[PDB]
Amino acid sequence: TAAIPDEIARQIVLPEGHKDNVPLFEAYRWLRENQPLGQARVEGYDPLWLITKYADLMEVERQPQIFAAGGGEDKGSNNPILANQAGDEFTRQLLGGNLRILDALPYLDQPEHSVVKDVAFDWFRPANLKKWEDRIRETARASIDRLLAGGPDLDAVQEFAVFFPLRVIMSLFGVPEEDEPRMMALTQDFFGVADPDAQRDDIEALSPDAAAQQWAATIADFYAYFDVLVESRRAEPRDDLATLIAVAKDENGEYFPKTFAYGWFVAIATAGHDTTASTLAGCLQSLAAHPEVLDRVKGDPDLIPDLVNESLRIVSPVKHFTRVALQDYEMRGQKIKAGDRLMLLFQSGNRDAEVFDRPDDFDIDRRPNKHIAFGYGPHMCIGQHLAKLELKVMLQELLPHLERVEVSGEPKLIQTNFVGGLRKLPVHLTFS
Ligand code: HEM
Ligand SMILES: Cc1ccccc1Cl
Repeated sequence: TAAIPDEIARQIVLPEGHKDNVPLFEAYRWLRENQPLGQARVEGYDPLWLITKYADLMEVERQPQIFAAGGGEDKGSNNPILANQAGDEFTRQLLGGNLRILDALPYLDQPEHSVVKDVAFDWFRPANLKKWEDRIRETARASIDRLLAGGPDLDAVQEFAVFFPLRVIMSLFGVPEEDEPRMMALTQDFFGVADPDAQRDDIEALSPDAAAQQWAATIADFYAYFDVLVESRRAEPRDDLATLIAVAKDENGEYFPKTFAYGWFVAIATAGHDTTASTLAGCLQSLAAHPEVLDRVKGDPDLIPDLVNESLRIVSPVKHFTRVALQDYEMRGQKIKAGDRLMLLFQSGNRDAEVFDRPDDFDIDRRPNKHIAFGYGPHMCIGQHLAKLELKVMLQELLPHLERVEVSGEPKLIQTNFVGGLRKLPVHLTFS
């Protein structure tokens, strides 16, 4: 019944707690082994049930009528992305009493979530993505040509891994190549709200609500950009994902409000590339630690999907979403009360020893690989099949050209409790 001990709680709740994976994952592990379902009571944050166990992540996510993302009928009464209390108070001042700062899927509950998700559900299905595979492969090959041309010493993140997923999504989305640097800069602002090296110049960086001010400022910039794109595609439809979303109409034949398109566009323009980049960079880091794995996958390219799945499990770049209990609920001998918030720790679920043998080992021979890196339930990642296709295609084209990866300098992670992973991975590559 006791609260989680303060230093374990802070390690997971505070963005600074995620600056180094070793103490973070040790805190995950301490909870899974000693307090698998406890409440973190960190100063400046609401109390949070920390959902650390794989089974409990599934139990919560499969019950959206009990555990809401946005607050149920009181729309925007829960922030699905953990802000501090001061930040949620900033947002309630900005919006007028609620936290629904985007109309994007994470903020929605059923049935609204189901209606909006159905706009793009079919586009994202694996069979409907096959038509993009050749364009993806041409983009991978061009990115690899530049890697070979630039020589063996580089930052595998900022000088390689970031560009391929961004070009893929912007090409499919319909954003011109000259706008990629702007989308990359706003993505860094968006996922860097609490990172000391990613602060915007137009917000008070040291204010208690700084991250929330940066989140809002970045969204306003994305809205200004996407307003032009929505109007453009409504006026002149094209065969791109921007058009599918911009022209979408509800069951009465009326356009969805423009903010619904902007929500899709923010998600596609940020998570649509950043997570794939993180997973690719994490894969390279693991191939440096496990050179026998690189040798094996060059020997059998049919192992590439297994390598992708184990990179997703280990990297798990999307760290959490929050839920709120709409009624009292008992789980794992604990009494969650109506109104209590939950933090879904996907990275911890992915290390649960009840599910994965030697969960901290990089083992591509987990078959099936039961990872929960894409979450679960009706909110399960819509982009999962595009991410797995892009990572497969890039590795099929890249690994033949790599004999060895060496990490030659200190890796750096984005300091976030939300969408993280590497921002820097200095390497020495040996080309074949
Ligand atoms: C390695 C790549 C990725 C990982 C690990 C990842 C992971 C996740 C996770 C854990 C969630 C939350 C699921 C939940 O609430 O249960 C999520 C949601 C989502 N992701 Fe992905 N993601 C990846 C790539 C992508 C891509 C490529 C796109 C789009 C092109 C995308 C779009 C979304 C959207 C729109 C949501 C919100 C879904 C909803 O709330 O219904 N993701 N992702
Ligand atoms: C903002 C965001 C982050 C991760 C996955 C999806 C979305 Cl929409």
